[PDB]
Amino acid sequence: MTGKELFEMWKIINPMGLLVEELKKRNVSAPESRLTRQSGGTTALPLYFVGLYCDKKLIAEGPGETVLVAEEEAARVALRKLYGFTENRRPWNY
Amino acid sequence: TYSPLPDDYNCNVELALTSDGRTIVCYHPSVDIPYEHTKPIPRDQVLKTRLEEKVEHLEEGPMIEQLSKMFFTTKHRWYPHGRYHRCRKNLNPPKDR
Amino acid sequence: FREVVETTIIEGRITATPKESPNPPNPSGQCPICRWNLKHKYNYDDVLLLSQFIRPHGGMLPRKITGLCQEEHRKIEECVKMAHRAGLLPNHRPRQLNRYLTRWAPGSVKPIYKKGPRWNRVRMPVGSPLLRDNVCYSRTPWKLYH
Amino acid sequence: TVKIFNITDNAAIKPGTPLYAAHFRPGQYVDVTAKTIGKGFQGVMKRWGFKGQPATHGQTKTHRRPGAVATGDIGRVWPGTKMPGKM
Amino acid sequence: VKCTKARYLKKKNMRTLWINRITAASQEHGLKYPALIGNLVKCQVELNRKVLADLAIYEPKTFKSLAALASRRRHEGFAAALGDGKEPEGIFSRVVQYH
Amino acid sequence: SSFSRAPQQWATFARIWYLLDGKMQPPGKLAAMASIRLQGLHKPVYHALSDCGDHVVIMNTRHIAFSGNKWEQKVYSSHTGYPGGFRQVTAAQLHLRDPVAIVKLAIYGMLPKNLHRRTMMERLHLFPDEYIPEDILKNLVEELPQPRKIPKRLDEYTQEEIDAFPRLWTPPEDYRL
Amino acid sequence: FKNKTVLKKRCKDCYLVKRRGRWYVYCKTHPRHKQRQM
Amino acid sequence: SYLPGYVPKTSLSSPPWPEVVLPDPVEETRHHAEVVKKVNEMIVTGQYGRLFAVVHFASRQWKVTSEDLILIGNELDLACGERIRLEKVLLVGADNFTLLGKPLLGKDLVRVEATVIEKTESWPRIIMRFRKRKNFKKKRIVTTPQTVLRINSIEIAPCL
Amino acid sequence: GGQWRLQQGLAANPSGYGPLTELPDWSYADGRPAPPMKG
Ligand SMILES: [Mg+2]
Ligand SMILES: [Mg+2]
Ligand SMILES: [Mg+2]
Ligand SMILES: [Mg+2]
Ligand SMILES: [Zn+2]
Ligand SMILES: [Zn+2]
Repeated sequence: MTGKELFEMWKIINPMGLLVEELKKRNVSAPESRLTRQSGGTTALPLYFVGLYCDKKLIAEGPGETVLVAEEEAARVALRKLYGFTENRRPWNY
Repeated sequence: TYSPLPDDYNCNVELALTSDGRTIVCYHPSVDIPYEHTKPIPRDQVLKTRLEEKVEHLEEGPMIEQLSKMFFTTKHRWYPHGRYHRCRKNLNPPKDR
Repeated sequence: FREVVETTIIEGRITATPKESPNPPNPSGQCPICRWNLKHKYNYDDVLLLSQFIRPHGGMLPRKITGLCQEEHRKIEECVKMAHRAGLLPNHRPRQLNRYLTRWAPGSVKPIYKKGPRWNRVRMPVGSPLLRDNVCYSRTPWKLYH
Repeated sequence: TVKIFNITDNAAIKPGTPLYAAHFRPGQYVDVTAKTIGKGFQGVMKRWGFKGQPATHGQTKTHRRPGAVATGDIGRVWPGTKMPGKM
Repeated sequence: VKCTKARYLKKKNMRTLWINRITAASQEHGLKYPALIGNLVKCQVELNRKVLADLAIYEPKTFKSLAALASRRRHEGFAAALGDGKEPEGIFSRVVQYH
Repeated sequence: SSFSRAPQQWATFARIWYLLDGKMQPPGKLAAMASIRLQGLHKPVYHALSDCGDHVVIMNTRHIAFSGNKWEQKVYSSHTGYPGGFRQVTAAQLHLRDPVAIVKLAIYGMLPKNLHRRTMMERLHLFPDEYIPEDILKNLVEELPQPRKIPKRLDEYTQEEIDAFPRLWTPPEDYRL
Repeated sequence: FKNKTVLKKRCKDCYLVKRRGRWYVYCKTHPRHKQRQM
Repeated sequence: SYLPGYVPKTSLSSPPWPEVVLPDPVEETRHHAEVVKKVNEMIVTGQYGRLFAVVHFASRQWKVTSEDLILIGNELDLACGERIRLEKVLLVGADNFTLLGKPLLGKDLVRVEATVIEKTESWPRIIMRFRKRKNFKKKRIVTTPQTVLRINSIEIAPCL
Repeated sequence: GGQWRLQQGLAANPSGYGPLTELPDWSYADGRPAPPMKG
């Protein structure tokens, strides 16, 4: 299990749906996607950082080549932070 | 009222020195992008909406100049390579993390 | 000051003047620059001081009237020429390429067709050896020749 | 053949229109452009009007040839050299 | 022969790459490379250029903290040189002595 | 950051469209900072085989400034290789012919002399005036600060600093001037 | 004009003027005294 | 009334760099105590994860983390699978805080734990010398011994 | 910073007679000191 990512081991389909279900069941307002950062946009290699906000407070941010895939990656980052599988989490104790 | 660096792009950095003076303690919580600093997200009557599948075949010159204009490169990247280089290329490269 | 008017009747009249600013920080100086502690602390940008020392049509004023010492007067005249060529004095005109630090008159200088070898290169002059002795505020001195 | 003529905006004519010989008038001056008579591959003598070499007086197989094409110090031939080709 | 001489050139080129990346990060924080290196060795952190470039790439906050420490040491040095007397030496200009 | 591998790699190695202004700036300083940005030497992830260049959009290149007499001193030399192709034009003549040629040549000089220089010059974008095409304008990020300071000619000093500057000499009352 | 490296006034009416980056001796009454620094 | 030493505001009467005032020492030492106590209580509660360290070992500086691998270019007189403590810790850090040694951190403050997991040799390296027209040609093959260490754990203790 | 190190008395190379170069690299995890290094 050591070197792998959460959605590399457990495949999901709709991270946005899972995220809104989790926020609803822990009594958090529905997230809003906003364009935090953007480079290119008209070219063939764009860069989008989409941030997911809740009550005007940032909960996640994600990069992508398109807006939709950036929003999906931000949803996955939100799921990671909410579930405790973040990259900088405490390593396993052996 | 003094900061060694501006405190609005990466982290709010505070330097400190322990009482013995033997080690330096840094505190740097990340800065978050403000909501107000963000930007809102961007947004046949009688026949089918027939799928518009045209693929015009450009000859090599026009195709390469179109690709060069698209990706901001030269033509030499798009011109092909010989069998010697094609078979010298490693098709099972090593992969770390 | 003093002005002449022409109407034939011509007349010289006296107008108001500005006097010395009240308390110079160095009253023992002999030139105004020395009195105001500006000896190596001005450039061609300082059009306040330069316009204080020029005529209304862009010419310079004499050393005796200005009270300037000879070295300061020559530095003032070179700074005024460079500021005039850079276009920093749009109201002190007589009677498109952007420049600054122009030492020679632009209409008097021949192109460097044959640059030398790198031991005898024909360099291109920037600024002024009169202003060479300015305060540096850097660890590399002024490069007078490019 | 189609040809492109540079005109000002006040001389625009509707496409599909006929043009005739009386478009010009006598006592005028015109410029006439055409592809010249092609002579195929020709030597220096017909192509550039070189003088060539004498016929008799000992000459070996040189009568219509270019002589020196450059100097020895130049290790090459200059671009734009007059040499045989299509005329 | 090229393999051996290239061992030498590889060490040199890798140090040049580290210096380039440290200079890039320092300019990204408004600092210059000589100021960063001299101030870190004045602050007695003996991180070499390899781990400095590694921190520049992968730990931007730790590198920002190091750049802030170096800039603060620069301002202490300028203040001491300007004062020229016997003022307090500064918080981070103190030297831990060993015996 | 907890990104996935492909979005993380894309975010690290993506390109940025920097903006830069002419308007009485020296083309050599413009060219130095443009050359750094075109090579990608401003990135800590830089490597010469990583193709980490960024786009640089320089405008107002018609209003550059030469220090000194470089407009008449500096000569650009080229040779159409036919015997007699040696042409030498001053910087003034080259600027009057092509408003972007001087900045283009300075950046082309400061870029490294290898096969990547032409790709970097394709990522370079130069415009002589304030007009930029709309797609490039929607691409732009980070107008970079100008290297010079625009030394602020006499008539736009406001009255506050004009009379804050003290008067250095008293003139005689009978001088004509 | 005569090209000279050292310029010498030969009249009381000669005058040294620096024009187009070079020194010149101009004489109105004796035009043979025109000298051009080189 | 102008001070004896006043300069009028010209382009270079004053330094180009902005004036920087440094905070007073007493308030700064109180601020240092507050920041150090804050980082210490973060260490006590455990508001951190995935520490990294810069460790001096075998004349090199390694930026290691937990569950890591490093390759030492000499033998380490240790049996395989042997747990040792790396001690010369130049840096330890987490998200939101780092600790800096001058130049080495305290052994009470930070521990690095490593495990000898492999003792091997390198691939053969060629040393060839050639000087031309002098019949000068020499070949040698070397195999440097190596030791693969797995960095297990990086632990910090509240001691600031 | 060799001149600064000489002014402070801490050699010029940081790899000379300092604690950083003269302290042991490692020790056993149970606390036993390592055998002394060859250098
Ligand atoms: Mg004949
Ligand atoms: Mg025969
Ligand atoms: Mg015959
Ligand atoms: Mg070296
Ligand atoms: Zn004086
Ligand atoms: Zn005469």
